[PDB]
Amino acid sequence: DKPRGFARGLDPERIIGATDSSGELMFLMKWKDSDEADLVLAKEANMKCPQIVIAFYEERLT
Amino acid sequence: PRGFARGLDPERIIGATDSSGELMFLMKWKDSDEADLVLAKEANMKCPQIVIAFYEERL
Repeated sequence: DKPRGFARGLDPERIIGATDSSGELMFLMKWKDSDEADLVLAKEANMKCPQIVIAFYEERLT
Repeated sequence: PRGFARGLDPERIIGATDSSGELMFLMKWKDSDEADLVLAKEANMKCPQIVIAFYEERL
């Protein structure tokens, strides 16, 4: 089932978790108007939806 | 002029605290050795990549 991540063309809604178990930081991105949440590279989310990334960190780290 | 009103580009957030009542960043500007406290809310909007790099370096 393709596409995944930002390729779905959905608006990002909220990051609901983060993992670096692969060696690269990834976020679990919940998509607006969807029940789908996909891992996306943090580098990609940082650039495309920085306020969503910042919101996640404020929730988790503050 | 201190803070963003200095008109200097941010280099990096040195540290963070909420001892003021709100989340604040201690901000290093490029072109200065003098760090300023800025509200996280301001930095989030004016330099989101600098804010993100701080959080990434932490977690």
